Amino acid sequence: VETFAFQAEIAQLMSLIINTFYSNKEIFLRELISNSSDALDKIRYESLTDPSKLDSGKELHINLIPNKQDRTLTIVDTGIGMTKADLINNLGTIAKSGTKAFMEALQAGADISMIGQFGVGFYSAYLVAEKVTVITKHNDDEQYAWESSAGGSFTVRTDTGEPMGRGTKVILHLKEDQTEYLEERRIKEIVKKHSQFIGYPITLFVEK
Ligand SMILES: Cc1c2c(n3c1CCCN1CCC[C@@H]1CNc1cc-3ccc1C(N)=O)CC(C)(C)CC2=O
Repeated sequence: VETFAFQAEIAQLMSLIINTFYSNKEIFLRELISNSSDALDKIRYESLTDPSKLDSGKELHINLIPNKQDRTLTIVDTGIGMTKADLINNLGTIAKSGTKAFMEALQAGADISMIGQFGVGFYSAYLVAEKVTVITKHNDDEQYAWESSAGGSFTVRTDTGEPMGRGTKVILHLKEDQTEYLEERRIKEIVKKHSQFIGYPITLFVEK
């Protein structure tokens, strides 16, 4: 297990998201689904030039999996996935610029719900989650687990769990007062409202 410090700007962003009073938390799901959609777009495009990139799985979809016992909501996709370099360095480097712009926009009166316009919507996960675990598998790399409960650091390790083939799993360990997002009716409501035109099948798993 390797432990890393967040870019200073990203740490600041995470603290803002965790500490700011903002009741419209439901937008987190839209942002994560958007991330998945983008990842699916990417593997789909790449497969047009190199069909073998789908040897790791041809189905392009998104699964939403609530678990009341573990108090987790999991967003699963069969998108392009992320390499170790993506997880440790490269996405954070990109996120640095977006974070700065977002935090400046907020100071100018922008709304937290606009986070996606700045390319850092992933971090909206911390509106509802005390810990986020990201399991990911890219064609060119091994299966990794990224994890952070904020506080300025994150970890990355090779994943021992069951193989995914290709794609990403975002596991939200929900805050105690955010369990409404484990309810079928609530998730359906949010998907219908914010994600009705996503171009991939979204399957909401039922509990038990
Ligand atoms: C930015 C950013 C970040 C993450 N994703 C994106 C967003 C930017 C990177 N994204 C654009 C299209 C495909 C790539 C990789 N795919 C994903 C990226 C993100 C989230 C989900 C997925 C996912 N579900 O595949 C996650 C993490 C690296 C842990 C932290 C972070 O800064």
